[PDB]
Amino acid sequence: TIFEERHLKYISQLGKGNFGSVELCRYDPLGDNTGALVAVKQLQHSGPDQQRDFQREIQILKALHSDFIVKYRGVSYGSLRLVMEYLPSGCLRDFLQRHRARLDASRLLLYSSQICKGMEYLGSRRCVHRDLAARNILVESEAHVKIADFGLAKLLPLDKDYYVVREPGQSPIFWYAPESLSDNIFSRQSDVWSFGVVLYELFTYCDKSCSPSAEFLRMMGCERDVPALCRLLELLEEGQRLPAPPACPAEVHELMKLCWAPSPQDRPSFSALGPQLDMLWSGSRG
Ligand SMILES: O=C1CCN(c2ncc(C(F)(F)F)c(C3=C(c4c[nH]c5ccccc45)C(=O)NC3=O)n2)CC1
Repeated sequence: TIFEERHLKYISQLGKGNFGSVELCRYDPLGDNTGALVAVKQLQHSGPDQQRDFQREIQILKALHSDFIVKYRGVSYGSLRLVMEYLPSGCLRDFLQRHRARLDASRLLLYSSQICKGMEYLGSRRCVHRDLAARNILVESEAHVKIADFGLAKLLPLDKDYYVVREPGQSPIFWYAPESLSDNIFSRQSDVWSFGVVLYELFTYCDKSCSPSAEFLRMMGCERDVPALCRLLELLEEGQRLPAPPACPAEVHELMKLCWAPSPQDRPSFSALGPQLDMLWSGSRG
């Protein structure tokens, strides 16, 4: 499923960040502005090692088939461009901030359940996302979200249930499991930890003032003579966690705290979380 680079007409820039250079394009082979809109990712000034990692990302997405994972469309020029379905409602983070006044707990629990199903499917494929965050969730419609941004995703080794990542660059440390922060260990259970942070983001409607980073930076205290990563590990080791968001049901906060168990094996699986989020979405008494 090769897309000709001359048929991809540039419309606008969706964004530029760690997730690459993403452009909204029209795939117009007839050349009449009739074609479908697509999201096109490229790595700008990308060396042969970065391009090899990109080819790997493309192959993960190509083999993924879920209604709760953004749909792979194709590749362009084998420099290399990844072609994805375009979701015009944007990221979940911005949608929650904008429609907060009319999104209730049941609607937040519906998104949580969909993310959890997508993550259960990802785990059955032995793939670790490594960057679950509201920013990396796309809105398909009012009642449908999809997991996006597979730039950090890894396929687990055939004989191991964890992946050790030795790569340069900055990490979103305030979304990361303690074993990821301390020893660069990633797994389906470190994805469960980040899912607990996604739950916290949903129930704060992604309010920037009480974001995971703003909360943890406040918890550290007034003293800043210790590097943040060392202070964050100390906080987590002594049992400090993000607080219960205002108006967050007590049972949703109980699921967050379980996702944030210090031991990866003590964290619930996406399989076990899903039916519990569905039950909470129903509004039924437990
Ligand atoms: O803010 C973010 C940044 C992380 N994120 C994301 N990262 C990468 C892609 C890519 F594969 F297209 F490159 C897409 C993606 C869009 C995007 C839709 N809106 C944006 C805005 C910015 C960047 C990418 C997209 C899409 O429609 N289909 C996709 O796969 N999304 C969710 C939005």
